[PDB]
Amino acid sequence: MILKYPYRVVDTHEKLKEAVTSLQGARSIALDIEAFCTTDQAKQLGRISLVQACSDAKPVVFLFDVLTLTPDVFVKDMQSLLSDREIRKLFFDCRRDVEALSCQLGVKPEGVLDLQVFFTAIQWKLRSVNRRSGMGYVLKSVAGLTRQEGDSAVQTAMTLGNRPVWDIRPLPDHFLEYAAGDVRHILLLSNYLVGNKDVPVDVVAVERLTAQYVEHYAVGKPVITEADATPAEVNRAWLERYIGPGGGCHFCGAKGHTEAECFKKQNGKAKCSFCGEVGHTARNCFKKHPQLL
Ligand SMILES: [Zn+2]
Ligand SMILES: [Zn+2]
Repeated sequence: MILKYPYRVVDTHEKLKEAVTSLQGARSIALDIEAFCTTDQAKQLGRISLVQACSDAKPVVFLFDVLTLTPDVFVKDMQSLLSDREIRKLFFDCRRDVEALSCQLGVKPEGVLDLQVFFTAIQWKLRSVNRRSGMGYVLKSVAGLTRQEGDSAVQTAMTLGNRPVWDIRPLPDHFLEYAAGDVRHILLLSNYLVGNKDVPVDVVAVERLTAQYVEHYAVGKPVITEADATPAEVNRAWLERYIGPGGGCHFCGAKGHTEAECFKKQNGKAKCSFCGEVGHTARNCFKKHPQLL
């Protein structure tokens, strides 16, 4: 259902006020950004072009045209809901987005939850894995969904990065569709990760871990020293402090997998040489030895 939310372009002051009114009623708001491609293709996001929002208060994806509205008009109406710690702001890897909000818009969001960090926290608690996984892998592992990929032309342009890409006005439909996709996926993901008994990590602990990332990356200037040893992982000391010791396989003792994934466990089960069933040996097989039925 969330996957079918339509988008609405917010590029006037009137539309901005209506969107803010909707978002103020939410408990959670999924957030994302489209920025100008940079010729350097540097860590810091380029000029903010869109901010995207999808909340649990209304079936819609808001595409805020910051370029058109201007950051000053956008921030003035969005600042308080972004600073409102009672409204959860959901991100999938918030690091560069937070830095762009701080540097370009002058705002530090409060009440952030990073769902990519959430998935890694689970991988840490269960397997001592601190790797960050991409959106497609997380959607499949958590929700079972195969992510529809963005328009390949939009993706090619961004990978080339020899032009801004997102400066074009009006935006073509497949650019707007591309821009709306991830915040749908983020709100959908929060349904599986937040308020779920079967998730082996407290949401509050991932809120505290995420807050370390917001504090590190919202400092009003470009971040030089990264929080993580490589871009594709989560600081191990932060995981130990907020999530706890890393886990491992209860069956063989190794880190990196769980007992449900353990090859030694499955391969070590008795397998009947006579009928092939797992769980009993041929000596105990009723089919081979009817004198046992
Ligand atoms: Zn094992
Ligand atoms: Zn048998």
